[PDB]
Amino acid sequence: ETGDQRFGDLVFRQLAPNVWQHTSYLDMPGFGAVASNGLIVRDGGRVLVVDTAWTDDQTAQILNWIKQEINLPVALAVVTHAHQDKMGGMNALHAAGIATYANALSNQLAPQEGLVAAQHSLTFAANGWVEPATAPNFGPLKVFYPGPGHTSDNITVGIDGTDIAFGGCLIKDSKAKSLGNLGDADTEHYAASARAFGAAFPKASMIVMSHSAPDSRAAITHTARMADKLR
Ligand SMILES: CC(C)c1cccc2c(-c3ccc(Cn4cncn4)cc3)c(C(=O)O)[nH]c12
Ligand code: NA
Ligand SMILES: [Zn+2]
Ligand SMILES: [Zn+2]
Repeated sequence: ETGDQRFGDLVFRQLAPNVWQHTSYLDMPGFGAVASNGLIVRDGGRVLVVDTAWTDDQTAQILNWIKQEINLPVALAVVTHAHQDKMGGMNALHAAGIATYANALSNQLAPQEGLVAAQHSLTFAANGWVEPATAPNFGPLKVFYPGPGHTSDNITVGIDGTDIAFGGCLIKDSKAKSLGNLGDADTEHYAASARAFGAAFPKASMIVMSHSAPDSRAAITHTARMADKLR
Protein backbone atom coordinates (compact mmCIF):
# COMPACT_ATOMS: atom_id res chain seq x y z
CA GLU A 1 0.00 0.00 0.00
CA THR A 2 0.94 3.67 -0.23
CA GLY A 3 2.35 3.61 3.32
CA ASP A 4 4.68 0.72 2.48
CA GLN A 5 7.96 2.33 1.41
CA ARG A 6 10.24 -0.07 -0.45
CA PHE A 7 14.00 0.04 0.09
CA GLY A 8 16.71 -2.61 -0.32
CA ASP A 9 14.27 -5.57 -0.52
CA LEU A 10 12.77 -4.42 2.81
CA VAL A 11 9.60 -2.46 3.55
CA PHE A 12 9.31 0.52 5.91
CA ARG A 13 5.92 1.77 7.09
CA GLN A 14 5.36 4.85 9.23
CA LEU A 15 3.01 4.02 12.10
CA ALA A 16 3.16 7.27 14.10
CA PRO A 17 5.12 10.55 13.88
CA ASN A 18 8.37 9.06 15.24
CA VAL A 19 7.73 5.33 14.68
CA TRP A 20 8.27 3.09 11.64
CA GLN A 21 7.86 -0.65 11.14
CA HIS A 22 10.67 -2.47 9.31
CA THR A 23 9.85 -5.67 7.41
CA SER A 24 12.24 -8.24 5.95
CA TYR A 25 11.56 -11.54 4.21
CA LEU A 26 13.14 -14.99 4.12
CA ASP A 27 12.18 -17.61 1.53
CA MET A 28 12.17 -21.10 3.10
CA PRO A 29 10.97 -24.38 1.56
CA GLY A 30 7.45 -25.09 2.74
CA PHE A 31 6.87 -21.64 4.26
CA GLY A 32 6.99 -19.11 1.43
CA ALA A 33 8.79 -15.80 1.86
CA VAL A 34 8.02 -15.16 5.53
CA ALA A 35 7.76 -11.53 6.63
CA SER A 36 9.22 -10.43 9.96
CA ASN A 37 8.59 -7.00 11.47
CA GLY A 38 10.46 -4.80 13.92
CA LEU A 39 10.42 -1.11 14.83
CA ILE A 40 12.44 2.06 14.36
CA VAL A 41 11.81 4.91 16.82
CA ARG A 42 13.16 8.45 16.61
CA ASP A 43 13.68 9.81 20.12
CA GLY A 44 14.80 13.40 19.67
CA GLY A 45 18.25 13.40 18.10
CA ARG A 46 18.75 9.63 18.09
CA VAL A 47 17.17 6.46 16.74
CA LEU A 48 16.25 3.26 18.59
CA VAL A 49 15.73 -0.11 16.87
CA VAL A 50 13.57 -3.04 17.99
CA ASP A 51 14.68 -6.36 16.42
CA THR A 52 17.05 -7.10 13.58
CA ALA A 53 16.00 -8.46 10.20
CA TRP A 54 16.49 -12.15 9.34
CA THR A 55 20.05 -11.59 8.08
CA ASP A 56 23.04 -9.32 8.46
CA ASP A 57 22.68 -8.02 4.90
CA GLN A 58 19.03 -7.13 5.49
CA THR A 59 19.89 -5.45 8.79
CA ALA A 60 22.53 -3.38 6.99
CA GLN A 61 19.68 -2.15 4.78
CA ILE A 62 17.70 -1.08 7.87
CA LEU A 63 20.70 1.01 8.91
CA ASN A 64 21.15 2.37 5.38
CA TRP A 65 17.46 3.38 5.35
CA ILE A 66 17.79 5.11 8.72
CA LYS A 67 20.76 7.12 7.43
CA GLN A 68 18.91 8.13 4.27
CA GLU A 69 15.47 8.84 5.72
CA ILE A 70 16.22 10.04 9.28
CA ASN A 71 19.95 10.86 9.27
CA LEU A 72 20.47 10.61 13.03
CA PRO A 73 22.66 8.18 14.97
CA VAL A 74 21.27 4.85 16.14
CA ALA A 75 21.81 4.84 19.91
CA LEU A 76 20.71 1.30 20.74
CA ALA A 77 18.82 -1.76 19.62
CA VAL A 78 16.75 -4.16 21.71
CA VAL A 79 16.04 -7.64 20.34
CA THR A 80 13.07 -9.57 21.57
CA HIS A 81 14.20 -13.24 21.65
CA ALA A 82 16.89 -15.61 20.37
CA HIS A 83 15.44 -16.63 17.00
CA GLN A 84 16.82 -15.81 13.55
CA ASP A 85 14.05 -13.38 12.59
CA LYS A 86 14.81 -11.21 15.66
CA MET A 87 18.59 -11.61 16.11
CA GLY A 88 19.82 -12.79 12.71
CA GLY A 89 21.43 -9.42 12.01
CA MET A 90 23.36 -8.71 15.22
CA ASN A 91 26.70 -8.50 13.39
CA ALA A 92 25.39 -5.62 11.27
CA LEU A 93 24.40 -3.70 14.41
CA HIS A 94 27.77 -4.31 16.01
CA ALA A 95 29.58 -3.20 12.83
CA ALA A 96 27.78 0.13 13.31
CA GLY A 97 28.82 0.51 16.94
CA ILE A 98 25.22 0.26 18.15
CA ALA A 99 24.76 -0.83 21.77
CA THR A 100 22.63 -3.97 21.75
CA TYR A 101 20.31 -5.29 24.46
CA ALA A 102 18.36 -8.50 25.00
CA ASN A 103 16.80 -10.47 27.81
CA ALA A 104 19.64 -12.13 29.74
CA LEU A 105 18.07 -15.47 28.81
CA SER A 106 18.19 -14.56 25.11
CA ASN A 107 21.90 -13.81 25.44
CA GLN A 108 22.42 -17.15 27.16
CA LEU A 109 20.54 -18.98 24.38
CA ALA A 110 21.96 -17.09 21.42
CA PRO A 111 25.18 -19.09 20.88
CA GLN A 112 23.44 -22.46 20.88
CA GLU A 113 20.84 -21.02 18.50
CA GLY A 114 23.60 -20.06 16.07
CA LEU A 115 23.12 -16.37 16.86
CA VAL A 116 25.37 -13.61 18.20
CA ALA A 117 24.44 -12.41 21.70
CA ALA A 118 23.57 -8.81 22.39
CA GLN A 119 26.25 -6.87 24.26
CA HIS A 120 24.02 -6.09 27.24
CA SER A 121 21.55 -8.14 29.27
CA LEU A 122 18.16 -6.98 30.53
CA THR A 123 16.77 -8.47 33.70
CA PHE A 124 13.20 -8.32 34.90
CA ALA A 125 11.38 -7.88 38.17
CA ALA A 126 9.00 -10.60 39.33
CA ASN A 127 6.05 -8.57 37.99
CA GLY A 128 7.62 -8.61 34.50
CA TRP A 129 8.80 -5.02 34.17
CA VAL A 130 12.44 -4.54 33.22
CA GLU A 131 14.77 -3.56 36.03
CA PRO A 132 15.48 -0.02 34.77
CA ALA A 133 19.17 0.01 35.70
CA THR A 134 19.63 -2.73 33.08
CA ALA A 135 17.92 -0.63 30.37
CA PRO A 136 19.90 2.63 30.45
CA ASN A 137 18.96 5.29 27.92
CA PHE A 138 15.87 3.43 26.66
CA GLY A 139 13.89 6.67 26.37
CA PRO A 140 10.27 5.92 25.47
CA LEU A 141 10.83 2.15 25.19
CA LYS A 142 9.10 0.32 28.04
CA VAL A 143 10.21 -3.30 28.18
CA PHE A 144 8.07 -6.06 29.69
CA TYR A 145 8.65 -9.80 30.09
CA PRO A 146 5.16 -11.36 29.92
CA GLY A 147 6.12 -14.93 30.74
CA PRO A 148 6.99 -17.86 28.49
CA GLY A 149 4.92 -18.19 25.36
CA HIS A 150 6.22 -18.18 21.81
CA THR A 151 9.59 -18.82 23.48
CA SER A 152 10.81 -18.89 27.07
CA ASP A 153 12.74 -15.64 26.55
CA ASN A 154 10.24 -13.54 24.57
CA ILE A 155 9.99 -9.88 25.61
CA THR A 156 7.66 -7.07 24.57
CA VAL A 157 8.02 -3.31 24.18
CA GLY A 158 5.63 -0.37 24.59
CA ILE A 159 6.40 3.05 23.12
CA ASP A 160 5.57 5.79 25.56
CA GLY A 161 3.86 8.79 23.98
CA THR A 162 2.18 6.62 21.35
CA ASP A 163 -0.71 4.17 21.01
CA ILE A 164 1.72 1.36 20.12
CA ALA A 165 2.77 -1.81 21.88
CA PHE A 166 4.99 -4.42 20.23
CA GLY A 167 4.25 -8.07 20.94
CA GLY A 168 6.94 -9.54 18.72
CA CYS A 169 6.58 -13.26 18.14
CA LEU A 170 4.13 -13.70 21.00
CA ILE A 171 1.15 -12.07 19.28
CA LYS A 172 -0.51 -13.03 15.98
CA ASP A 173 -3.23 -11.03 14.25
CA SER A 174 -6.98 -11.35 14.78
CA LYS A 175 -7.37 -13.26 11.49
CA ALA A 176 -4.47 -15.66 12.04
CA LYS A 177 -5.27 -19.35 11.65
CA SER A 178 -2.50 -20.49 14.00
CA LEU A 179 0.18 -19.25 16.38
CA GLY A 180 2.92 -19.66 13.78
CA ASN A 181 6.14 -21.40 14.76
CA LEU A 182 5.64 -23.20 18.10
CA GLY A 183 8.92 -25.15 18.00
CA ASP A 184 10.26 -23.44 21.15
CA ALA A 185 6.92 -22.49 22.70
CA ASP A 186 5.64 -23.03 26.24
CA THR A 187 2.17 -24.29 25.46
CA GLU A 188 0.96 -24.41 29.07
CA HIS A 189 1.80 -20.77 29.86
CA TYR A 190 1.27 -19.11 26.46
CA ALA A 191 -2.30 -17.92 27.07
CA ALA A 192 -1.42 -16.27 30.38
CA SER A 193 1.66 -14.63 28.84
CA ALA A 194 -0.35 -13.18 25.94
CA ARG A 195 -2.86 -11.78 28.43
CA ALA A 196 -0.06 -10.37 30.61
CA PHE A 197 1.23 -8.43 27.59
CA GLY A 198 -2.22 -6.92 27.13
CA ALA A 199 -2.49 -6.02 30.82
CA ALA A 200 1.00 -4.43 30.83
CA PHE A 201 0.05 -2.04 28.01
CA PRO A 202 -3.67 -1.44 28.60
CA LYS A 203 -3.73 1.91 26.78
CA ALA A 204 -2.27 0.55 23.54
CA SER A 205 -4.65 0.49 20.59
CA MET A 206 -2.15 -0.37 17.82
CA ILE A 207 -0.63 -3.80 18.41
CA VAL A 208 2.47 -4.39 16.32
CA MET A 209 3.77 -7.92 15.92
CA SER A 210 6.44 -9.87 14.10
CA HIS A 211 4.40 -11.76 11.52
CA SER A 212 1.38 -9.72 10.55
CA ALA A 213 0.45 -6.14 9.91
CA PRO A 214 -0.50 -3.95 12.89
CA ASP A 215 -3.89 -4.75 14.38
CA SER A 216 -6.27 -3.73 17.13
CA ARG A 217 -6.29 -5.31 20.58
CA ALA A 218 -8.34 -8.12 19.00
CA ALA A 219 -4.95 -9.59 18.08
CA ILE A 220 -4.24 -10.13 21.78
CA THR A 221 -7.67 -11.62 22.46
CA HIS A 222 -7.44 -13.98 19.49
CA THR A 223 -3.85 -14.99 20.28
CA ALA A 224 -4.76 -15.81 23.88
CA ARG A 225 -7.75 -17.84 22.68
CA MET A 226 -5.66 -19.91 20.25
CA ALA A 227 -3.13 -20.37 23.05
CA ASP A 228 -5.80 -21.57 25.50
CA LYS A 229 -6.63 -24.35 23.02
CA LEU A 230 -3.05 -25.66 23.41
CA ARG A 231 -3.60 -26.48 27.10
C1 LIG B 1 11.97 -19.68 14.35
C2 LIG B 1 12.01 -18.59 13.31
C3 LIG B 1 13.42 -18.42 12.78
C4 LIG B 1 10.97 -18.86 12.21
C5 LIG B 1 11.26 -19.48 10.99
C6 LIG B 1 10.26 -19.71 10.04
C7 LIG B 1 8.95 -19.34 10.27
C8 LIG B 1 8.65 -18.73 11.49
C9 LIG B 1 7.44 -18.25 12.07
C10 LIG B 1 6.07 -18.25 11.38
C11 LIG B 1 5.58 -19.41 10.82
C12 LIG B 1 4.35 -19.39 10.17
C13 LIG B 1 3.63 -18.20 10.09
C14 LIG B 1 2.26 -18.14 9.37
N1 LIG B 1 1.34 -17.44 10.24
C15 LIG B 1 0.91 -16.18 10.09
N2 LIG B 1 0.09 -15.92 11.14
C16 LIG B 1 0.04 -17.04 11.90
N3 LIG B 1 0.82 -17.96 11.34
C17 LIG B 1 4.14 -17.04 10.65
C18 LIG B 1 5.36 -17.06 11.30
C19 LIG B 1 7.77 -17.74 13.32
C20 LIG B 1 6.90 -17.14 14.37
O1 LIG B 1 5.72 -17.53 14.48
O2 LIG B 1 7.42 -16.35 15.18
N4 LIG B 1 9.08 -17.87 13.51
C21 LIG B 1 9.65 -18.49 12.45
NA1 NA C 1 -0.48 1.11 28.04
ZN1 LIG D 1 10.59 -16.65 17.42
ZN1 LIG E 1 9.05 -14.98 14.71
